[PDB]
Amino acid sequence: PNVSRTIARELKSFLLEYTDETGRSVYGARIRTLGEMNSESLEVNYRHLAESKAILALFLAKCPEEMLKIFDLVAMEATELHYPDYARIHSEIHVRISDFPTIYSLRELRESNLSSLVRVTGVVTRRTGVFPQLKYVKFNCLKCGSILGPFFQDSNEEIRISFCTNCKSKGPFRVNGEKTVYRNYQRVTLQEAPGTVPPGRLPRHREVILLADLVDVSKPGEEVEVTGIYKNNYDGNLNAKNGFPVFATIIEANSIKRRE
Amino acid sequence: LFLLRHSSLYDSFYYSNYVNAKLSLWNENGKKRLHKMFARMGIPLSTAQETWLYMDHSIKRELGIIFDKNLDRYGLQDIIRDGFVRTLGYRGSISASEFVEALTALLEVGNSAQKLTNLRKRWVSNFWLSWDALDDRKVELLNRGIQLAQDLQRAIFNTGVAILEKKLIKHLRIYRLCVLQDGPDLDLYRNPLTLLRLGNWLIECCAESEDKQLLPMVLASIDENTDTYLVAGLTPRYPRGTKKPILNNFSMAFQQITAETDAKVRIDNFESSIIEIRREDLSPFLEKLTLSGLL
Amino acid sequence: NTEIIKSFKNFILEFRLDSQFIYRDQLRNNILVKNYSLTVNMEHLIGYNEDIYKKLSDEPSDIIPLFETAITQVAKRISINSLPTFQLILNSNANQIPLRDLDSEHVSKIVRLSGIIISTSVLSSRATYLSIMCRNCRHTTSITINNFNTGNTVSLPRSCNCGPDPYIIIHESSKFIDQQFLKLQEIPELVPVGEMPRNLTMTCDRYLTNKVIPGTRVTIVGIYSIYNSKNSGVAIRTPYIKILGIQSDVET
Repeated sequence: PNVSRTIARELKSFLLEYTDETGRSVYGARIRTLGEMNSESLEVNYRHLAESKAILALFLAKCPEEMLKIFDLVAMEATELHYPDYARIHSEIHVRISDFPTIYSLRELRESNLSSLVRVTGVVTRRTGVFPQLKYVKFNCLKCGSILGPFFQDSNEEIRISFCTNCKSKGPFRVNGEKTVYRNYQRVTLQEAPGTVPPGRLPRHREVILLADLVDVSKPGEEVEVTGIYKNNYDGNLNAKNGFPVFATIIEANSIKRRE
Repeated sequence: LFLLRHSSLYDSFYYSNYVNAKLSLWNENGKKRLHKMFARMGIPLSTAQETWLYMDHSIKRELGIIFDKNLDRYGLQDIIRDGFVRTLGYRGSISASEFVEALTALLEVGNSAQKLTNLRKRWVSNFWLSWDALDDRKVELLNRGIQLAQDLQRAIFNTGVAILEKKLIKHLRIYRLCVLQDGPDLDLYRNPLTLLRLGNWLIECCAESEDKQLLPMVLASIDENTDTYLVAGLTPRYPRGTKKPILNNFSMAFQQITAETDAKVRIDNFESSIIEIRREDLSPFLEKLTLSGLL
Repeated sequence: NTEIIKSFKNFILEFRLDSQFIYRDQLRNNILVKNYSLTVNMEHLIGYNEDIYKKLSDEPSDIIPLFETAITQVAKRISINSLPTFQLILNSNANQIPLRDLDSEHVSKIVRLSGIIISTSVLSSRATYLSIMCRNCRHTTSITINNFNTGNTVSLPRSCNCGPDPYIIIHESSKFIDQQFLKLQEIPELVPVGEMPRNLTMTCDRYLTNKVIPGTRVTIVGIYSIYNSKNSGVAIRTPYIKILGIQSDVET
């Protein structure tokens, strides 16, 4: 919406003017721990935000796919008043929302938990290698120039952005290997913990995507606690099943905690 | 800084003196402040450990500019001086200070009583190894020197930390004392141009900008082979901000004691402020230093 | 593209240390033996000029095939018919990047590293200069490829209308080179306490084939590049190192 500019100025006071326990604002002493580890990750608790403003706590569970972009874009200009020469080191920060107790073990996932912040524990089974992703679709149009401006296909979607009327008509486009920003990628599946199984039933799998900071944080055999989101991945969802329009569901991860 | 042109940026900020004297890098509480500089300066921590040839064109262009906007807050403003640079064509630049380190480090490395003089012929024969390198024809002899210099001030910095955690300093009423008896690589410290390297790292460390006192140090290292105990008297300094020039007393007041008991001492140096002494003679000698104090 | 040849053509002719100058004596003694290469030490580039290495460090895939044609215009100032395109082999020593930390930032950048070679492959053929004729028009041409970015980056055109891709490769007038396809494993003294040792696959050009036996300790200077075959994900590429210059040790 266009109400976002009212949101940008009014959560910025909860990065600077939120203090607790006789001074030492915990998100003024947090950005100084960025830089000296140089790690583009702000830790943000959920209890430290929900007690102040109950409006934005609702707007995390409603639609965090458009909420976290604005919560990242102003997160740059919080550091910029501390480290003014930080445009050239990753130029980007994404955020690390803490505990929100929604789902108990694994199997409470209905329609009513779609596209919402879910927290879930489990056990890592197996994991693939580390690969690069595109993140910046840059065309190879023959009629226009081969720089053509930055366009975004950054999802599990693989957008069908056709090149029509580029310079004089629809120029045929491909992808090159030039000047785009790749990022990491690693799929790791996860199954149910053997301590909290109901009697008789087999454990269930689920696929989890990690992205761009949290690769090589797992090891097979760990009690991992994922706080991702929950979406509806297309691109080959039961290709031999068109009489049953049945969609594939992948958790995109937003944080990883170890056993506690 | 020490050896900018032939090492990285980050590896010069460790093994310095006027950065270590103002940020106290031997502990852990100061090493967090060092990365806190490179955040403000706009230098990543991958670039800042690449060697100084392979840094970008638009960073060595802007080193004279970033060193004056962000260097004020940590007190380091006595960093930029004026120095000399001798380029021999297509080879590359070597300053003046970065040449005298490669000659103080080519004078001890890189080569009973008759075990002593077999060492002194290893120093006299080492003297011609710098006499040739001073010229402009042999540069393959100089670049042996620089890579023999960084492994000198990496072995000093790992000893000078191990003193300032255990705190082996006696804080006596006249001077300060330290006696080193055990540790790694104690073979290096038989050369008088190696004790004065470490002792110069301790004087600018504790006798710092922070006023505690102003007292001389007395060092004493040790090896095996009849327990030589190379002691060396040092001097105090000011933190560069020059009225008292006398600044030494360890020639006179020391000389009276060696003609009092003459208990196994030899004065065998160009300088009168460094001797050897046997191991059984260390304890009754030091008590006499506190008596008849001339300072 | 333009005049960056002349900024490199003066580097081979005029670089000179104290008395005897190297790149006109390494280019002449590698023609009489019929060796057809050159070895550039990479510290001597940035001592002579910094603006050249600024271009080479940023975008290396488009400039090293411009230096390969800047050599073959100099070897015709010495020999005076068949002089092929020369090959550029370079070596340096800045700082080793360990094999475990190769992020997504080092795509198309000069990177050196180290390790142990597991296996090799059988040689192959890649085309450099081929001759095309159309089936209906019979209009001859000649495509000369010199850049190397493994599947397809330069292909046949679509018209000289005529049909979809009317072009035929003629096998009677061309030139070919070799490829080697190694594999490289990290050194086990950078121990993976809870991991297995990873590996990468390299390529080699015409004059680095059959140089190294499996089981050695090498240091490899190359371009960390990417290729997109399907030979398991969405928009996923795969990494590989295009070797230009293998500085092995003494083989022992």
